[PDB]
Amino acid sequence: DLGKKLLEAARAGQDDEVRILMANGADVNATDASGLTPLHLAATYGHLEIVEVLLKHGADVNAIDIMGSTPLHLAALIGHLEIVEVLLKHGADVNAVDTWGDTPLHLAAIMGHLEIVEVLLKHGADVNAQDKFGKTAFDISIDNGNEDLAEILQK
Amino acid sequence: MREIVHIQAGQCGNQIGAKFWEVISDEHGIDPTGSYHGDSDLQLERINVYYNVPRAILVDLEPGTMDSVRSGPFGQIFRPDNFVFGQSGAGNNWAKGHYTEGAELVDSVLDVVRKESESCDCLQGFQLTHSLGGGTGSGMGTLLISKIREEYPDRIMNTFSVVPSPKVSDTVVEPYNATLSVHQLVENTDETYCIDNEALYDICFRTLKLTTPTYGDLNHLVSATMSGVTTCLRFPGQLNADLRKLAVNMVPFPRLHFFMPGFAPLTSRGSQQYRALTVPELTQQMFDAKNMMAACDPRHGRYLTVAAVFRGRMSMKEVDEQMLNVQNKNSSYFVEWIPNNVKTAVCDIPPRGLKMSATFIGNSTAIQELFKRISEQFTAMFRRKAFLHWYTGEGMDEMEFTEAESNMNDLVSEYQQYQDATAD
Amino acid sequence: RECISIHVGQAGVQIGNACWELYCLEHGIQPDGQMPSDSFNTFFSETGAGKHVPRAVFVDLEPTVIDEVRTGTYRQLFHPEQLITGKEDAANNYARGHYTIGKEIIDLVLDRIRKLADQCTGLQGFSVFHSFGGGTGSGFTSLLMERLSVDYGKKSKLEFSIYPAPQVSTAVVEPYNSILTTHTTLEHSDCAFMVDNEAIYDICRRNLDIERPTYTNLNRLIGQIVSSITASLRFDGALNVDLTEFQTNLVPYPRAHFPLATYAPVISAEQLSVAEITNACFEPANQMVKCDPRHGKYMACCLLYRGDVVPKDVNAAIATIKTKRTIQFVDWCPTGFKVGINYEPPTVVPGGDLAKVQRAVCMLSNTTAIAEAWARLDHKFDLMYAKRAFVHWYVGEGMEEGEFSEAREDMAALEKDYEEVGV
Ligand SMILES: Nc1nc2c(ncn2[C@@H]2O[C@H](COP(=O)(O)OP(=O)(O)OP(=O)(O)O)[C@@H](O)[C@H]2O)c(=O)[nH]1
Ligand SMILES: Nc1nc2c(ncn2[C@@H]2O[C@H](COP(=O)(O)OP(=O)(O)O)[C@@H](O)[C@H]2O)c(=O)[nH]1
Ligand SMILES: [Mg+2]
Ligand SMILES: [Mg+2]
Repeated sequence: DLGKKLLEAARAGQDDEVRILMANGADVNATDASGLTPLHLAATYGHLEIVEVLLKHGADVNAIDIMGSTPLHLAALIGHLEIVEVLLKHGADVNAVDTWGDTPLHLAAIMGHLEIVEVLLKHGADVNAQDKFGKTAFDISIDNGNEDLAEILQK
Repeated sequence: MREIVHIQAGQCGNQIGAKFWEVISDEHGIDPTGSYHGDSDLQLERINVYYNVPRAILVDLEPGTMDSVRSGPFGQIFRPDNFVFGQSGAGNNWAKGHYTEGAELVDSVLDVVRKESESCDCLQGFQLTHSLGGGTGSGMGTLLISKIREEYPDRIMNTFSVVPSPKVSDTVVEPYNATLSVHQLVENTDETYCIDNEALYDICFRTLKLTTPTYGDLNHLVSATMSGVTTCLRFPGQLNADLRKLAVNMVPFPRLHFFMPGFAPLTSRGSQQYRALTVPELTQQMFDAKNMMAACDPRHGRYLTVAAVFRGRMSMKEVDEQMLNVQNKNSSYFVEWIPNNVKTAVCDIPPRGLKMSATFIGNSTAIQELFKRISEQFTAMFRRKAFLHWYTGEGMDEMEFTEAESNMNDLVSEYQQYQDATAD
Repeated sequence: RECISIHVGQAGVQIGNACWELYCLEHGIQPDGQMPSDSFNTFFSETGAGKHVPRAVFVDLEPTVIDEVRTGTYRQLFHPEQLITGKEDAANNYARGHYTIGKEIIDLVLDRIRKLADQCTGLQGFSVFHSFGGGTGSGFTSLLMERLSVDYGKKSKLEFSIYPAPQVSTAVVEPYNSILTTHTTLEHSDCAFMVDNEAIYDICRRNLDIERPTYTNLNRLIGQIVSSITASLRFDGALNVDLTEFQTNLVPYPRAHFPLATYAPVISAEQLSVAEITNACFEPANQMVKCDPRHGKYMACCLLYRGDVVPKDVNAAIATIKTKRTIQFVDWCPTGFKVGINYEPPTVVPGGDLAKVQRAVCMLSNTTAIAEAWARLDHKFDLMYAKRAFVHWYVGEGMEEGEFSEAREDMAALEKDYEEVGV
């Protein structure tokens, strides 16, 4: 399966061998087992050139997986500021929700990616968005002792 | 699936048997010395089926038959070892052929059968010619069949059995012998061509206008039918190629494997056929009950399966049209619950004498008429218990007759059941 | 890269000859194996002496057909260990092909496949050629497919089945054999292209202008359409470049994996436009399986053009048919027509009744109307099994009678599976 080799590459980060596999017509939106496209995997492990290659060949920027995770979720979780702005520029879902009720703003706030938090907010993030337990991004800064984040959330 | 071993047993067995070898030796271009003087490759393409010299074994308790064969035209070609003959005759006693005298010799026969099969690349099966009203052809033949069936159970058993009729011999024990023999064939053979002397006489008498038919006259009709039905086996061809494939497409129920053969056109002994028939004419010799080698009316029953063999140069397009025609224009006579049950095949080499010919092998439920005749004659004889001391003296039990009587009647009922069956 | 072809029964073997004859002309390979001239080595291997050998196995339970291969025009092309023959055939009996006779040679056959797979580095899967009504074609194939799903389970397997037709039918029991193999080979096949011998007969009588076609006539026509499907694998095209892509594009349901193939143009040897040939792909007369797609819903649709084709002409002909005909799709489909092109011209055989055409197209479409073909087999099957006709032959060769019913239920369930998708 050529859609499975393109996931192997986009994950481990062999920039050159993506172009090889894609020139062989590999499925840009090929799902693995839990529904993760190559754009998901590259946006998780920080391979910026592989993200922009897949997006311009037609990668579902707002593709979800078995747990409702968009690539912007995973980029905002791990903290890849370079990739976050690339996805948003390609029409990413700034207020996407996943199976646990989190938005990308929730994940960037939990992991302390203050520089990414400000990017999401300026792209119209839902500051008052709630999760399953009922907590906003502002509640996380209150609960987690981060006053640098509380100030960045009320800006 | 290549070689076929042939056997002939009893007087009739060796008569129509030798006649068969005369016919197909010519058709394949073999002389009585055993040398090829033909002029075509389609002839030696599948000569390995019946020849090596014929792969033929000659059997009879009557030792005289030995010379009646060797003093015949192609009598020189048969292997001397393959002659296996007894001292005395059976004298129309099925028990003598099946239990006493025929049993003592049957071992010697199996020894030669083994020898011929031993040197076969890939055996297909066996082929027996014999009469059913006799003592040797019926009693020892059916005993030979069972003895081979158990020594060669992975092979086909194909018999050319001729039915007795009062019109050819006034011996009244023939209903006994034939009934006992039918009780064997329904259990022991994969396919059996039913040659009815009743029908051979009625054809030589009424259609060929011969006031007194001889054996030779009836034997001419037989040998010509045999080469016709064995045309597929002896020449290259797609359909019904080997013995097993034939039986697979002809016999839907194991006990109902008694074919009603018939072929066209009906010629006399060495007469001249002025105008070669047309394809629609040949085709209209199927339902024509005056062409059936068994004395049965296809109109009175239904066809389960049909195999047609057209020999000669003719239009494959026209044959297909005429066969597809005659099927649906008589759609009530072919069973509906077996789709595409009629199968046609063509062979470019015609039979010698005729420009075109057509043989019509059919599993018709009308064949129950034939078994009715034998059973009524058997029962009339058996209810008065005539000539039973012959058979019982040779070790047979009176019960056997009742079982064969009942077993043949069950065979008749089965044919009647599928005749009245419906697809709905 | 590589792909192994297997040919079972006279149908498989004799269609194989027609295809490898046509493959060697398309690749300029000589009958002796040489080449005065990669993408094509998906199908062929190479000797140290510059000789190109097919990656193929031929199987028949009886010599005659394969004997003509090793004494024919292409006797030097195959290694003698690739051509395998038994002695006793299956006699139009699935049981003998599968149980009695097939078990005597299955191990030798699987062993000779390993020798070709050991020569290969990144083996893709298997192409399988066989009849339906044949005893060998039905029984032995279904057995071999079971064992290949073990010894090579993690790879693809594609079928090329010969759907039976009374006009060339050799057996009464061909409905039985078809149902029986389709039951046991359903789980083990990823995709399967049916070929109705009636359509190939109809086509040869109308467009090739032949009164009574022979097997060579039908096989040559078949080999052309098979070549059109495998062209993407042999020349490195854009569409369907490997065996997985066939399932991706054409199979949105593991069970319903039976595409309808339509091929145009079929020109007698005694030029058309891109638009004209694409309209003929939606004409039932040029289908390989006799049915009416207008009575069914499309699950997918690919177009494989080859020859003098301008990519813009294709898009016009697509828009024409997408606007001027009403091709109904299912709602859960991309409903967009996939396309691929290979600029090499369709090769014909020197002497063939088929003429060299400038361009050609082969439309592969998984329509639900192909269920009509299954309905015709099931009906014939039902009539004979209602009286248990011919069943004793099968039961007497190692087969349980229940297997008949278990197969029929799997065919009835498949007819419901086609219905529910198209409503
Ligand atoms: N299109 C096409 N069909 C064929 C060809 N050969 C046989 N068939 C069809 O296949 C069906 C079964 O015949 P075979 O394939 O020869 O049977 P087999 O596979 O050799 O099996 P056995 O002979 O019983 O051992 C028949 O209905 C034929 O119409 C062929 O060369 N081309
Ligand atoms: N068609 C035909 N039937 C025969 C011939 N000879 C005998 N019969 C029939 O066979 C029966 C007699 O059996 P027969 O073969 O002579 O006895 P056997 O020598 O013990 O086998 C009678 O019904 C005869 O009509 C023959 O040459 N041709
Ligand atoms: Mg005698
Ligand atoms: Mg065969």
